[PDB]
Amino acid sequence: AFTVTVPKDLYVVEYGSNMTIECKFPVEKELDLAALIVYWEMEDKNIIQFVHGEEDLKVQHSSYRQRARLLKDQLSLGNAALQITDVKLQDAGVYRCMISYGGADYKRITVKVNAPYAAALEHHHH
Repeated sequence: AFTVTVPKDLYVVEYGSNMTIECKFPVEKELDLAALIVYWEMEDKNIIQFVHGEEDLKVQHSSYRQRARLLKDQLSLGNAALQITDVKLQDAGVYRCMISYGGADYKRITVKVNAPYAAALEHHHH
């Protein structure tokens, strides 16, 4: 059966840094992009929906606009690599990578974001 795996489940990053998080999936021979969906989400926010070789932006959460990307060159290696730049505290939480490719599976990744008080206040909402 088709299984997605996460070699590294937990990421600890500093506020304002960039991070790349990864889920791995089986590629038998050559990757067929027509048969692949990669859907990243975190805590009920859509990050990436990548369908038939194209990122669909229609329901991407506005917090990731021009800040999250799928690293497409990694896909042929069976690597779904999500890069998020300028990490904020709202980027801390549980990510899910939902991958469809002759099968479907997901895994959870936990991200922790360290920040000093002044930075935590920057996007502290009421």
